[PDB]
Amino acid sequence: NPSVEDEPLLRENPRRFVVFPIEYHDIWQMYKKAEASFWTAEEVDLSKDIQHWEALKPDERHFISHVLAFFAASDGIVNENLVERFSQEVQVTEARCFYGFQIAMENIHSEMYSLLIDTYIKDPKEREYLFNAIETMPCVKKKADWALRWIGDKEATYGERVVAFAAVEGIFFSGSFASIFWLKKRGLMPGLTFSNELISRDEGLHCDFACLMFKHLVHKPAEQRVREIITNAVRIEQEFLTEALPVKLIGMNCTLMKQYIEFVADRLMLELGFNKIFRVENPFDFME
Amino acid sequence: NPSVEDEPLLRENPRRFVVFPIEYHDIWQMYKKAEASFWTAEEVDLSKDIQHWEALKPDERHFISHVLAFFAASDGIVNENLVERFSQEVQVTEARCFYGFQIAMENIHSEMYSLLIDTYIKDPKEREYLFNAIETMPCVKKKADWALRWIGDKEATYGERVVAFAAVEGIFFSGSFASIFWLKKRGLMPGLTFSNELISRDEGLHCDFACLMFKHLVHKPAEQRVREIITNAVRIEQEFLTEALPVKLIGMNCTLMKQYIEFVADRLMLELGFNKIFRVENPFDFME
Ligand SMILES: [Fe+3]
Ligand SMILES: [Fe+3]
Repeated sequence: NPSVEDEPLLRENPRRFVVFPIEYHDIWQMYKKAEASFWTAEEVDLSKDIQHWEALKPDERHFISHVLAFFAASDGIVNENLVERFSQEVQVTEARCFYGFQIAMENIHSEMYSLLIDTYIKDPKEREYLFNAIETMPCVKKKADWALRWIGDKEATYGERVVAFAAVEGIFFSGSFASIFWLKKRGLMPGLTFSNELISRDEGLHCDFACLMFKHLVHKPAEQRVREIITNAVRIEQEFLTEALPVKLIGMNCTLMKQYIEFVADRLMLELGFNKIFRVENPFDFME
Repeated sequence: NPSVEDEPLLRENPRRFVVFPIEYHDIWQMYKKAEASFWTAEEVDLSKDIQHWEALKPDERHFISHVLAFFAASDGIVNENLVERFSQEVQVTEARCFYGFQIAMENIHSEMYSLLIDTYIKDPKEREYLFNAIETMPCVKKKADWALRWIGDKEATYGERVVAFAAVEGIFFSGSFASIFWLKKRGLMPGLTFSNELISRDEGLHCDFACLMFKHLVHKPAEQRVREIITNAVRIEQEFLTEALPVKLIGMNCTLMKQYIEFVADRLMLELGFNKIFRVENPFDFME
């Protein structure tokens, strides 16, 4: 261990776990905002959607199917990290609440996606292929592997891993969410899009929380280190969206995608308290 | 480590964390029942209650105040254990869902109680005394200490600790819940009782889940070991309810209390698959 004695969030010292003397109001209120957005997979009517899945072009189906599987697996990764690391490391109560609520929510997202997949792909053969994306889908490896390094990185700091998970939930998902909102614009798959609105909003909040934790950190990574972790993730997201699973497939412009990722990165950088990196405008009218 | 390779729930092997191929339907459905009972402290109108607190005899207030504080602290203990042990140890997904939902719920119970306390005890001086029951209230030490041993008991098995936590949530809370339902019968403190109905129902479910996990265990403690852990807890509960914080205080018969604890213990024993221990009838008409 380092200088954890110096970190308020980490100093192995609440000597607490009695919840009402509320010390951190900014953290609390985030939990409250979480708690208030609760929802269940059950609240999403997937009943029309099979028709739509039907009236879709193949390319549109390959795309979607792959994204669903990419999200299915990623949520899994997110949760594991929270479970075995974040929620263990952080000592401040308010933060424990938020992370415990986030885990419950990841599980619900995991279920929603599973349902989408099961509802669209009647062929259990496929089903499996997709459930096992980490071991099947190369298009999801890098990303999965990048994120997995951080869980196993036992030499690095919380400040570093917090930034990384914020890149995972906010950068690794950005393109995909955006692609889904694209479909909505085009009037397709209501169930897929309606859920997407819920999920994306949860993830946003999960990103804001991470930036807040970052703020409560004393010893954080140097601004160069942060740029590099962000940058690395941006690149990886761009590649997935234009090469591995090109947005062309649902009629999107790969170039504007690439630029939105960057816009997304710069917003995060600002939330973390740094200058922007790329200085690009948001290209999607609808993502505003 | 033992023979974890042999335990389905523990064998460090889901090689999973992809949630939809559902293996354990009994576990799943418990999670679903949990998920469906969600509620927030906010849903409880504590608005009339100050009057009641008023129209109460002192003895009734001492009692209640102490119980609230005892519950406030215990919930804290429950959660810590889940957080740092149960949810880490158990590998089966369905179980991870249930435990992650349980933690979110403990946190909400922790908040409800805090609120009760804050709503009844205007004197922040007191407030504190109660928030710090573990270090102040001797009437809550033994119990707290008994439960804490299990979190730190690093030589004992999951089978043993699961039984113990089931004794904590089901035995250590039984009397108290019962005392609160007694007040309801007598028409007093609606807010305290209404919440109590919610909480008690959650705890019940948390007990049933533990019995289910016990069932999925291969290598469990010998029936004598289980009797002894249960027995130990029964005794301790009886003592708290008749000596430390006597139910006389709210006009209850200490003798019938003692017998209900035992009735409560035997029900748990049966749920765990063993014979009853005490063979007493349930003495409370209203707890039926
Ligand atoms: Fe998430
Ligand atoms: Fe509980």
